[PDB]
Amino acid sequence: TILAVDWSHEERKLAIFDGKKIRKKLPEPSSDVIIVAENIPQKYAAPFIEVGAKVLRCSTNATADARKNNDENDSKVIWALYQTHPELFREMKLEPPLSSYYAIFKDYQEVRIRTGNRLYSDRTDAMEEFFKIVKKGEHELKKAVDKELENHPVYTQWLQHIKGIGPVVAGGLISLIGDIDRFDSVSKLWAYAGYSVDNGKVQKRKKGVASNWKNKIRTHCYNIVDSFIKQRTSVYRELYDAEKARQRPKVESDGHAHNRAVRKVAKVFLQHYWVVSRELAGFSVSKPPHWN
Amino acid sequence: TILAVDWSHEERKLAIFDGKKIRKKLPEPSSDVIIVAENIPQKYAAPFIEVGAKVLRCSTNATADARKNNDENDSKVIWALYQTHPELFREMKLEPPLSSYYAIFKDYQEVRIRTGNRLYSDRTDAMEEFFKIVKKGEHELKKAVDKELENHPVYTQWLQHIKGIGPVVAGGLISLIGDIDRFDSVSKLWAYAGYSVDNGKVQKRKKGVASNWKNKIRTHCYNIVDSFIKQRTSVYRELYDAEKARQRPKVESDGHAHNRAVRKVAKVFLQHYWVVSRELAGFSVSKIKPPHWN
RNA sequence: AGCCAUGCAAGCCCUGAAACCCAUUGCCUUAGUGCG
DNA sequence: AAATTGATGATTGCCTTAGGGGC
DNA sequence: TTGCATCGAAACCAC
DNA sequence: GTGGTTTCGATGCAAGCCCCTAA
DNA sequence: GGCAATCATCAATTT
Ligand SMILES: [Mg+2]
Ligand SMILES: [Mg+2]
Ligand SMILES: [Mg+2]
Ligand SMILES: [Mg+2]
Repeated sequence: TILAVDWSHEERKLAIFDGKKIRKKLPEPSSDVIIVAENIPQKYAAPFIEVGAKVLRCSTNATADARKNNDENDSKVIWALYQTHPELFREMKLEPPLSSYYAIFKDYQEVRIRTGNRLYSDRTDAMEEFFKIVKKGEHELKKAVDKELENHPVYTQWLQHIKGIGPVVAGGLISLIGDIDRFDSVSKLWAYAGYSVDNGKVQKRKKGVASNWKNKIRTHCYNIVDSFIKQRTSVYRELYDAEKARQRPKVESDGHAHNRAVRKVAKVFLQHYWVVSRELAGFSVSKPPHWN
Repeated sequence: TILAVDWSHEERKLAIFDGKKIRKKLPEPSSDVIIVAENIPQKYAAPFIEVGAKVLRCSTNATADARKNNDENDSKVIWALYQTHPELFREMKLEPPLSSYYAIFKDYQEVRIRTGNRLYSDRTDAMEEFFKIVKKGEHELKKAVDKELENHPVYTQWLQHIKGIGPVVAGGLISLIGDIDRFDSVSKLWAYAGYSVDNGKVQKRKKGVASNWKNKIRTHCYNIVDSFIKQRTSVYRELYDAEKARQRPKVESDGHAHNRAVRKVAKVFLQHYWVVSRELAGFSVSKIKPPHWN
């Protein structure tokens, strides 16, 4: 039994299509059902995953990009795209609780940075006590991430031992990438992260064009590489020096060779994160420093 | 003694042109010195304001738009702009403490909205405890704004009596506009606020074109009129209904007539705010009479 | 008096061969001046 | 006299793109 | 796909 | 038995652009 | 016109 859902929070908007008729509300969960949606939240879908009722999702751009060629008709388009382009739809899986702690950590940190910048701009005690409370929340949730990482083998067995990696690098890298059966090649992970290349051209933001990578992992990798640089970490600092020397003959100012070296190291680190996680979880393979 | 300063926070970047040579640092404050700058912070200008040293500032776009016709040379360009078009330069004045409380209030409110929206998207004990702390801060600063408004004649003598006006509406309107002596006509305030009309076209944001109005006062005015609409406030609700009815024959949907009526009411309210603030401060009058003002 | 269409923010999503090809962001403050 | 919290040294440059659309 | 922008009045609460 | 704090009702609509640049 | 992105090391502080 396939059902296509045009999701919403407001029950007036919701619609479901069985391929023949339209329904206004969802059933009780059962593993006879496969659900397909254009990005339904885990808030609504977790009851189904919790009983083995599969949920498949596709990008919020998939229908808009089919339309280059009422709302309730869009449930029919979602159903039609599941029939015509079943390669797009990917299985939603229930998250680990680390991803929640890391989310709340970054939700506190942006409030902390936001508050620090105002303390730079002019000084008042109200924001200084707030800054202290927000710093405590950020600290306690870093300690929560630190605690939860004990349940994450790729940290305790590997990322813990790399000099210049600690709880926040690993908390972000884990939760932003997630289950490593989602990426059947290293290049799928680079493409998802924003490190792929077409004809020698990088992925850049461009107004009026939807992006197709999770840019937060490329922003995160920037800080992982920044740490490798400042700590002079093992294999990875050597690779930075080697590339930064190799590339400066080819580019017009030092900062371009720097950005190219950073990109090179971030890509090779993601290759190693892939390799180690695939070997840990028992997925197919196709050097990291500490891993043997 | 005129000095043109290309201001900065880091003293390595600071540059001043005295009309003959480039200097790296400012002199001791004296009313003999007139400073001209492109948006210098109050942090750096306040020592001069307290000693009567006039500080004149111009829009950060004035030089960029003049160039349409070393890096330290910009200190000279400011000097050149002050010499050729001194009308672009306006006297900076030390802000009232109300503006600080309102700024901190809006900083807390935006953190509250941000946190409540996260609570809507996901529920966690961490953010609920935080949401309660942030709400407390917003509440205490609302009381701080409310308390500071006692020192503002335009509040206690006029805006306080209008149904639908309280401490946040009035605090925002006062601090966003600042001194009303900056606008010699109601049309100047409409232009600065974003309500002016050119050959029948309104001011709209536009990629690649620097705006020339303080859009935050137009966003605030939207809430002032929204308050009048929900409360059915006297003169202003009548004006809203009358204009929305007069305009609906000329537009294709109810929402467009609504936006035109809202704009009309906002402009009339700003005209009354201008008039009352001018009379309270003792400035010249010009030109519906305000409701509670006599 | 006519002419006349305020924004801010949150959540989530994204899928090039392991050479070579190869330029991450998120914020903060402040400014802005129609006609008779 | 150990666990927790604080401080601050580690390096690295200085374009444009201002910047994703969508649910 | 969402929630927010404010005040005025009725009710609840503590001391 | 008052001063202060909480909850909630009022009213209006479903474009169009997301759409400021500068110090 | 500004800041932040985090980890490692040495030390100070409370308990
Ligand atoms: Mg939909
Ligand atoms: Mg978040
Ligand atoms: Mg400058
Ligand atoms: Mg602010």
